[PDB]
Amino acid sequence: KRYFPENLEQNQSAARLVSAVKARASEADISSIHLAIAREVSPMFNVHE
Amino acid sequence: LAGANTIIAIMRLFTPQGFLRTDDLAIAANFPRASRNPQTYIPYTNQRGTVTNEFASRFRTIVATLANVVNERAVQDDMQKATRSCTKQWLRHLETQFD
Amino acid sequence: MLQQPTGGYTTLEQFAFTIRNDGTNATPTQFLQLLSYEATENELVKKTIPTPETHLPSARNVPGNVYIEDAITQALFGISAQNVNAHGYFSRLSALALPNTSARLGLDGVIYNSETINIPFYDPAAVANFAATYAKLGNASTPRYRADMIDIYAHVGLELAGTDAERAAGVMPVKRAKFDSWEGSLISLSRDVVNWKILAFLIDLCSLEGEALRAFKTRNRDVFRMMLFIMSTAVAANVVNRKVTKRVDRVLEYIGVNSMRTAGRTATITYDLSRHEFAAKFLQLTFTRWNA
Amino acid sequence: NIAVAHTDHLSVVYATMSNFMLNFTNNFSGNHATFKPDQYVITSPEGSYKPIIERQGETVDGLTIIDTSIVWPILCQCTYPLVRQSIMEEIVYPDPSTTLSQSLSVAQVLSKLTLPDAFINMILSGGDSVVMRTYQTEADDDLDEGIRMTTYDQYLSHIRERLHITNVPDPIYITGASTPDQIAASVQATHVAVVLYQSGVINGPASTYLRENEVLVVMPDYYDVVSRFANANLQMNNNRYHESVLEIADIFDQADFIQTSDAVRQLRALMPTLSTSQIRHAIERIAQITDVDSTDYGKLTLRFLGTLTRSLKMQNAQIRRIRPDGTVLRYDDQIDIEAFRWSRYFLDELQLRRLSVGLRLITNPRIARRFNGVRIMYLTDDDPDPD
Amino acid sequence: DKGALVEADRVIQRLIPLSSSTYVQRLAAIGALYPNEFTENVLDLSRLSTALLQLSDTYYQHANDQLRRLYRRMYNDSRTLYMTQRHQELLLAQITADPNILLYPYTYIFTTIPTSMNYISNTGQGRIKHSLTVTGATEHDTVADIVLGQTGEDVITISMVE
Repeated sequence: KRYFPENLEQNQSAARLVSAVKARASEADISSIHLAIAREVSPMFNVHE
Repeated sequence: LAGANTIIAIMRLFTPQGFLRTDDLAIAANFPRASRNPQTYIPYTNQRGTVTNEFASRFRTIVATLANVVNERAVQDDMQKATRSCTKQWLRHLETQFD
Repeated sequence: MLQQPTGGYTTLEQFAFTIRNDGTNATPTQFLQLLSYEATENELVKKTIPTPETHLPSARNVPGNVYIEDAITQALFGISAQNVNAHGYFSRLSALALPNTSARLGLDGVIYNSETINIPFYDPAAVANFAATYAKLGNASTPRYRADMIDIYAHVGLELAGTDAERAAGVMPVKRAKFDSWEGSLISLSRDVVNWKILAFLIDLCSLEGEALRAFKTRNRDVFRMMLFIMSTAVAANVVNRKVTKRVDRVLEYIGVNSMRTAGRTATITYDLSRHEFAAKFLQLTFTRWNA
Repeated sequence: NIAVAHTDHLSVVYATMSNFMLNFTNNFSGNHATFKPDQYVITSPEGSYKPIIERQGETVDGLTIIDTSIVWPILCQCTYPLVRQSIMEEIVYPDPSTTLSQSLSVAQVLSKLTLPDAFINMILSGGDSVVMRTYQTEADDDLDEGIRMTTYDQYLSHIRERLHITNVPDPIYITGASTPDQIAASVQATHVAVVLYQSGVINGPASTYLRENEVLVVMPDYYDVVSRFANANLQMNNNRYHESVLEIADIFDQADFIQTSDAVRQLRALMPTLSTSQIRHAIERIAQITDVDSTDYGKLTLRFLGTLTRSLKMQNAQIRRIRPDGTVLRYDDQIDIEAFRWSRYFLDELQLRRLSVGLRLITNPRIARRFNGVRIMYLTDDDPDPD
Repeated sequence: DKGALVEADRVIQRLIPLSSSTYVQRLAAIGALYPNEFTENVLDLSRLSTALLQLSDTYYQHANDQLRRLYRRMYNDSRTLYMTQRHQELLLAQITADPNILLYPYTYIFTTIPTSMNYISNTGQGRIKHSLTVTGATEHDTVADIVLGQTGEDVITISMVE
């Protein structure tokens, strides 16, 4: 993962921001990504939420 | 809008950066297509420049706006002041990663 | 000894001053023809130049044959001269200043301590006339004798950019110079000028009198202006290029203004503060001789 | 007791240490009420700026954490040479050469450190570019001829920061009341053929000027472009244009800022399309080539400096003060030092002077020995000649 | 200008900004133009800088284009000491008297004292009570409506009867 600049992850005053980015940074999964890209073109029948 | 300009200007950060391709190959194949003028919005064009890449540059202006906005964010807590600073660094970092 | 003609030494084809340009050895006047100007709101009023100090610096006891022409030319237009006041060898000119001195000034621009075989030299009376003033380049460093390095540049601009009307008036808008330009035009110009035998032009400036001198000032005004141009690029606050329909116009801004800049740039030769003092002194002496 | 050893003996050490080569920044004016350190950044037009000074959380092996308790041992359990009670220990005056030699070692290691990246960035400095429609305004216009123009967003994204660096007044807006002379004035004032459209419609002579001088108009949008002009020819049309790339080198030509020698130009023409990762790989390769072992203290400073990640985007990078408010200021004679006015691509003056002659080598015809294109033809080889 | 004898130490009491920020250059430029009318009213000396900066902000805001360009020249050559011809005449007098005297060299004499109205300046307390005249030099062919922003009662009250 390359979410943070070097040192900023281990910086003590950054911990709120780092906790936040960790709260949003889902682990990469080929199925989820391939789907995320593929779905951009695929027809949608049930409205997405 | 007359007085929501920071809001509108941030909303422009959402404007899509690609183009509306016509589905010429599929119209040629007589593939099924419910629209009478088939089209799909491709997310981004390829880099016609030799070095500059329009997409990374747009994200540069986006992170520029967002860092200016994080910086213009007043807070009470000391820790909120701290993260207000650290987020600007993280923004700048995402900018390079996106490039 | 080379005799001095009824004109100056400059009348000899051996001493002709030319800058390379568009594949040929162009005369300075036909470079200055390329020059065009942009007036700005700022104005330049020339004040009277203070008279040069009476006092001639002593030459020290120097055994060698000091290379005074290379020293002066590199001090003014040199691409990488520095600390020009440190060695203090310009004072050596004073050795020439005396009546019946045993020293001679070579056409090479070397000051020999005695006459030597197979080395041609300027007529000693004329050289005494030249040394009698220009040895004062020797005191460019010494605090009691320093030239102004701001106001004098007004005169530079006036003698460069100035129209005959602006010149008679003694005031001109602070003009911004420009010319159609080849790559590195200013450096190559500065190096064409560094090879100039300026001692010839100065000797004729200091020794010629009356009608011959006035004819000299008219004949050599463009050469003078060329040196002034190189110096003005040395002091110019900035030197940009401008794209213009498959052409590039070099632009220096501004003429007549000394920015006193010391940090170097690739565009032009740069003056260490010592070079600023030296150039100011040189301009004082030279403009003083040029207006009489 | 210790007051003498401070006022009379530490004060000198603070003064000589004040003079050392590496203590380059000012530290404190001594007035707590209004002190603020000057804050330079390495700004880039093509990236976010890097402050020299920030709370980066690199504590430097714990150095940046301050134990005030150090006053207790200092006052109350440490002897000083100046306070004997009286042995009269002789004072030590350290050899300058040690601290001098480590200072110098750090310096040379630093220049040689920057060098490979700084070279490539100079080669590609003209390579940043803006997309540009060229609408044609004549019956027989070539695809290049016409009225050059670019979207305002491209202009902010590239041209503007470079104007701020070149320190020229911002280009005029053109309200359609504009004379060609006003435009000529702005162009010669900002040394760049760029003007910002504000309100229509631009008149005939102004159009002939923008076309003939190839001045680049900057539109807010392309929403109805021809309505923004006044074509007496009725030649101009919203569908009639040619989009194309405009290298920054084809706009700017400031000497130490944007390398633009025709040599470097054609050398770029030889290059493949590049990513920032490609450029980074090139820089790493030149680094891999030119690596040379340093003096041992220089190897120590290199090891202590940490991994050379170099996340910084250095395309046309400068050194500018930022306001505490965070805006990056234009260079100011009267405040900023002359050395910061141009990076000079971060090279030594001699590397520039040599670079010149090298550009002269590269474009020598005798070297140009990569040949382009072949003719297949069925012929006898009677009396062969390469030519 | 009133011709009275002056025992002051120097003819030009204004500072020359040898090196300064923008605000100083503009303060000096507007300062050398002598816009202010003579005023015996006590000033609030404390707010002075702000006042003068506002004056630059007004002088540049409403001067004819040549005056405007003159202030811009002044703002660019800040190291110059601009001065009226009479001032320089006084300097030539004191140099003629005491040749050894040093004087700041980089001056620009005014061949013309600029033609502009003097600005009123009373920074002391007291509301003005203008006695407006029905007609004047200006001809307003068509003026935009002026909307007076509403007043607090803290700044002014309006009782039913005096």
